[PDB]
Amino acid sequence: SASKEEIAALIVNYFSSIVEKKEISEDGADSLNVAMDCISEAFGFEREAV
Amino acid sequence: SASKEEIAALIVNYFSSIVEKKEISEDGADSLNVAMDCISEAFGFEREAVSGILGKSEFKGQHLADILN
Amino acid sequence: SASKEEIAALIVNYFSSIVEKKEISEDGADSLNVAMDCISEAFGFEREAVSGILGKSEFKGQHLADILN
Amino acid sequence: SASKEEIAALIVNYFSSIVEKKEISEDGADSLNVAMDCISEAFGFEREAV
Amino acid sequence: AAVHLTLKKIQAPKFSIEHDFSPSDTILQIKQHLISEEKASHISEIKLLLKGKVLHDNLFLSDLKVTPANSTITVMIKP
Amino acid sequence: AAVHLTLKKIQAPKFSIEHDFSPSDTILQIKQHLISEEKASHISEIKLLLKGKVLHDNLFLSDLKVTPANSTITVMIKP
Repeated sequence: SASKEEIAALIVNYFSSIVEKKEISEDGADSLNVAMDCISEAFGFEREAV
Repeated sequence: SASKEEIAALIVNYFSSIVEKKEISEDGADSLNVAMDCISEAFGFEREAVSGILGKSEFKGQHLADILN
Repeated sequence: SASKEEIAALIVNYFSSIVEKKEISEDGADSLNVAMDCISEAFGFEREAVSGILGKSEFKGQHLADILN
Repeated sequence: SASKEEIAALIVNYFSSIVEKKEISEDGADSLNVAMDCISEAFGFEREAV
Repeated sequence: AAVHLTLKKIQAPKFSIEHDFSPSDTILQIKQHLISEEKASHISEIKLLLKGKVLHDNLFLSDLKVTPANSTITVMIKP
Repeated sequence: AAVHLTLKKIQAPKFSIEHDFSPSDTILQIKQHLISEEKASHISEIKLLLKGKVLHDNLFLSDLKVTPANSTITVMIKP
């Protein structure tokens, strides 16, 4: 059973792969980078840590 | 079989469950609200469109077929 | 990671989408209504409990983790 | 891209395995057998065909 | 005190019929009624359900706790 | 005609401040305001968003089509 931090880290990992493969626009990537920081904050870990 | 748009909508739907049910501090709900807007913007749907997207019989049926293999 | 109860609830949810949206003849909706009651009975939940079951943050999050692997 | 009949047949197959492995009671199995016939009818095929 | 039941068959060709039974009647009697109405030839051909529960022959109608006049028994018939 | 903007930072330690800008000001000017308010040391440290859109420095405030007094810009600061 996945902890809330583990779920948040998988989500951050999924978005990182979308950005890294350029599957959405650069503006989209900008927005997802902000999302990832807000998700890390909401669930109480650092994004680097994922 | 989920598209990246469908996956993004599932992620928005999950965070929305947490915020709506108040399962997080108010500051954390503020963070997820920014995150939900960013995801919606990134994937090209309106945040309010998510329920409709996940609510289609077609999506439910295909996702069920994925699960049942 | 879905339990057979969760899977049954997804199946009931799918048929409910079809019936609610009138995506089937009236006689076919009657057949799915019987089918939904039988599934609910078999798996031990009330048909009206399905939305709540699938609506938990916990279920949404675990299912999302399954999808994201 | 699964047709409605294909989805219905996968559902029938899933229930058949639950019954066959006795994962719910005999009364539960009775109910699932009726379900499977109603599902087959709703989606316009015969249960044997599944 | 009589129970006015509706007996509804959804499998094509559908029917919907009504009959008064006693609370002390059994499920077997309802199947016997269906045969009296020429909906089937043997009780083994008939399944009855209340909502999603398949009803066994030995059950008493009072065990179902149906309403006096608003309840429907689902009928499945396999010749 | 002035735009009364709210600038809200949600990253702990949060803040929420207000300032009137011109529709002909750019996004760069709002970041420059944040530095004037000692919320950051260089414009490169600041991201601004309207709802989920990250705002580029060259954009004009009138391009955002915000309300005259009810809109909020989200502020992200990475020192």
